[PDB]
Amino acid sequence: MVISINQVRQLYVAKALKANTAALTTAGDIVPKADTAKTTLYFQSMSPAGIVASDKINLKHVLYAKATPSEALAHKLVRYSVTLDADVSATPVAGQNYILRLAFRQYIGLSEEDQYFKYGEVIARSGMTASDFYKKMAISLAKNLENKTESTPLVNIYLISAAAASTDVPVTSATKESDLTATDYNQIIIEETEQPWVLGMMPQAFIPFTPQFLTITVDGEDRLWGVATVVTPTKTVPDGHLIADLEYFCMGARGDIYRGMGYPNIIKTTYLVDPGAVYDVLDIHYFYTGSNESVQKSEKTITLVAVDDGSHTAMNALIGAINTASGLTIATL
Amino acid sequence: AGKLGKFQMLGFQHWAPQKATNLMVQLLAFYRGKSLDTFLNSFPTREFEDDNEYYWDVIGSSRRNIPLVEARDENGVVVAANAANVGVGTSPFYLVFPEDWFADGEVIVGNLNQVYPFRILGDARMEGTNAVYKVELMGGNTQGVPAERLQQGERFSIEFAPVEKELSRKVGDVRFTSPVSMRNEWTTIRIQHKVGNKLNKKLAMGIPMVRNLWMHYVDWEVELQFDEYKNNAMAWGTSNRNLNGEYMNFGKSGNAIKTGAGIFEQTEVANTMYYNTFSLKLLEDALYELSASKLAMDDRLFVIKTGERGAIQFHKEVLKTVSGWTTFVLDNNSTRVVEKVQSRLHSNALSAGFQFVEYKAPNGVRVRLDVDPFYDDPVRNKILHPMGGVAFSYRYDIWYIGTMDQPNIFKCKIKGDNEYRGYQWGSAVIHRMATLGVCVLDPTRTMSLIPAILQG
Amino acid sequence: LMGGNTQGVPAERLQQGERFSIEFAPVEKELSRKVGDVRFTSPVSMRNEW
Amino acid sequence: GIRNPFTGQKGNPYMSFDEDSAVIHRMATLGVCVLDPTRTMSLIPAILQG
Amino acid sequence: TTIRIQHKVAGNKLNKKLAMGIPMVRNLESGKQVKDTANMWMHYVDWEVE
Amino acid sequence: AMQLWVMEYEVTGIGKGCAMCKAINPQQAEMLLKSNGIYNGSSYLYKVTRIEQVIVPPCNGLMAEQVVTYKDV
Amino acid sequence: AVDQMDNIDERYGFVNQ
Amino acid sequence: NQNMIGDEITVRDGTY
Ligand SMILES: [Mg+2]
Ligand SMILES: [Mg+2]
Repeated sequence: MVISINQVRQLYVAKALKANTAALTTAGDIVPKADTAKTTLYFQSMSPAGIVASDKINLKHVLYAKATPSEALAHKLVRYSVTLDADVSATPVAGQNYILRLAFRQYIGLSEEDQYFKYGEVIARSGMTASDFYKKMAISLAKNLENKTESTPLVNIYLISAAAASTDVPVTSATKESDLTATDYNQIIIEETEQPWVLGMMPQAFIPFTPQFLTITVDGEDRLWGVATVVTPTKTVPDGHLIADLEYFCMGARGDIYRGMGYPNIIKTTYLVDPGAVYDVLDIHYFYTGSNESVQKSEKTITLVAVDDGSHTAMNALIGAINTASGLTIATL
Repeated sequence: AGKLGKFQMLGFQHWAPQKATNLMVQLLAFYRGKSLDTFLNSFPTREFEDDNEYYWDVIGSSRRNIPLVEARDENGVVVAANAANVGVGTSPFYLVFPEDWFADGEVIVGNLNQVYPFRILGDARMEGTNAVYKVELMGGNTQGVPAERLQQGERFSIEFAPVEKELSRKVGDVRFTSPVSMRNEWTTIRIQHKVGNKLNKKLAMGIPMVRNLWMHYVDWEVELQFDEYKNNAMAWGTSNRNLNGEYMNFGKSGNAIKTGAGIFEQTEVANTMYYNTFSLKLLEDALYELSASKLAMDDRLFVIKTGERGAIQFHKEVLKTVSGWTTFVLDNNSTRVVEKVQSRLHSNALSAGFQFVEYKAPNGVRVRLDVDPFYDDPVRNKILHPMGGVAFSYRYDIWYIGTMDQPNIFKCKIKGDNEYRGYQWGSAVIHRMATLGVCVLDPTRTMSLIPAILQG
Repeated sequence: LMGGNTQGVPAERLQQGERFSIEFAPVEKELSRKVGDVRFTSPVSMRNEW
Repeated sequence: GIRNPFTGQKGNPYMSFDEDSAVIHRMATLGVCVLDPTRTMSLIPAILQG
Repeated sequence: TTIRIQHKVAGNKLNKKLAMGIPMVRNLESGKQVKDTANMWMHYVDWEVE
Repeated sequence: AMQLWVMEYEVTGIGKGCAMCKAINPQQAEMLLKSNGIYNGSSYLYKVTRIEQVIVPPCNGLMAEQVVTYKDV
Repeated sequence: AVDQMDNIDERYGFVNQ
Repeated sequence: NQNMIGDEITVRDGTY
């Protein structure tokens, strides 16, 4: 995952916070060092091959410093609630074919011009109610979408029982309608899924979607049979696949830019981000100006990531160690 | 709508005068086995150096618009769906994007293009991987942008970067992209037979139902039924790998059985639909949305390959569609469903019959139809359809969507001779081995309409 | 089960009367051993007289 | 078995086993002779222990 | 004195080309690893059996 | 492979039917209909209503008869 | 010899003797 | 019984 830079950006994983240079013993330790005059801030840390210090931040030449929680960096998956249009008919009219076109927009390619469509179809019956429609619609959608031998999963299908109204009933291709026994179904939730991820090589990306409806002949009138509204999101993609890509890039500004290229003839870098753990990010953005005529700024930033467990314990202690050393006023998340 | 039994196939273990004819008789009350050869030879071949896995280049597209994460007002509080208008009186506000894609002093537009243009007032302040811009409106927009037009998932494109004519400073930037790549594998097939020209223990007899109810060439059966092992591996094969790269099945030697996907699994990863009733309403909508987004108007010819009973089902669905075209009166003068044939029995003697083989949809989408005979295989296809056939003839397959400047589907091969043969005299076992592979470069250029009774 | 199947075959798909058909016989790339077999067929006769 | 990597031979009329392999066996019978060992003197360090 | 040697390869190594990420070496009789340029694996097996 | 069984059934929603099998017991004659019949992919639709063995010595007799009428549809 | 409707011939596999 | 002749040395590892 290549990112943009204002100028060079360095990341330091804060796996443990110490109070001296001498206490740095394990890979992932950190200590914010400063003066007693508070004119220079740097971060001594323990690399996987020894102690390494960061750049020296002039505390007069800081632009901003802000700390971002984990839930700010968690992607909310988009949900769409597919119902029958009550103006058209609240019950399925008999003998009509109910086809639904899910329009994917950023399928495999990177643009909106690379598009993809998955269909679901139900021909309504004489005694088919609304819940028996949503049952057969979601069985037909999951049969087309969530086959096992697809290339990537696209969306998740969930019925909702009107008695429950807050618990998602998962519908897959292996699901039969013998398993779906509830008689009060009021919507079909279609919700996007998390794509695969390889660190550095495949970034975190999502394929957005919209459900679209073909018209039915209701009373001699070609009316589109349903409406699709976007309900509030109830799931989040965690921060871990985003920070490990943020470390894989920012370990070439310190380390090797040739990552893997002539394969046995490489330096291999040890990365201290566990991709299955959430992190909080602190961005100290600062600059350098020269003596007399070298007044152009070299605006750069030093990133710090700390793993946090619910309440942000390790980041608020990191900020509290920076604020007493630097004299800064970084706000605590 | 019902069958009657005309034959029964029994094994031999469940059991000279003059000859009228010397050569044997194949009755029409017997199914006969179908080659997958004409289907497989309909595809080209491409030879490789070795059995190593191979890769190639996949080149994509460039024009992105960026979804919104959230919007904030000037004090940092986020914008909600039920909130008031944001940016009333060109007061600034914040616009959080998951990437840094726009530059300083650029006009960006949301979902409603050019009604609310947003001018970026400075560089992106980082928040993790997010990028927060301070923006304001750029159209004389006094009343602000509504809170519905500032929610998550709203796409944002770039427009330009306008400056002042006097004493301006630098704005804008340029953007770069990269391609991807994909892989494919091989698979290995082996046969044996313990044998000379005479049969062995796997024998089966065919008894017909009529009213009052040689020597085997073993070198022609080990070549035909191993050519069919390679035909079934090519077209009807399945992969056994994890997403960890691990193969799941191990052979007799403890080494993993490496298998690669076939024709019908690789082309069933995109554009595949499972229907419970066939319609032109589903077919012309599936083929138009793919052609509206991928194909020019002249390049929209769709040759449906299907079975023989798929041709009579497509005929009756166009005929039902034509019978609802009550605007136009169809006559025998143009269509000639009743023509004049020459007969001894009458001076004016008629004939009757027709079949719809083509359907032409609006905006240039033309749907043709031809029949492959291998869909009607009684051996492989065993679930039956209530209208006659074996329910796989009702499968429609659009191969060759568009023109590619190269083949999309081909048969992989190793240069030289990758087929092996061996005789193990004790016991006299004939051993054959062959490695093969099939590659589908772009599976999105292949659409399948399978009946949903063949699924799950 | 062979096709990457990690959830199993349903119990409905393993009942009496379901027909089964030979596809092919796969082996390793390394140290392979013999698999598969060959099937034959036999003719019956019809009769007439004078 | 079915092919010989050593001699580059694909296809076998007379098979050894059914496995996909080739095993090379090499063998030699050899000796040396010293006719008069009193025509030869040795002087060995005793930490080699004879 | 009668001696014997043995080496076994799979049948997959009949024409196996070596994509040399590092160079493939031969062990000499002298003891030196010499760099070699032949890309077939059985050229190096037949060197070490002899 | 012992006896003959003539079945009257009813495909649910589609119509009525007639069939004949050869089986040892009527539990297998329903097995040979649901698995080898025309509704092979939707074999839950078969509702067998009557099975009776084909015994000979009448030598001339109806075994099954089932009309789909205009008011059943 | 495969028929035009892809059907294989079973009489090629025999030897008359 | 792939006996290397010499005088008489008999090899025994399978059929060759
Ligand atoms: Mg496809
Ligand atoms: Mg001596």
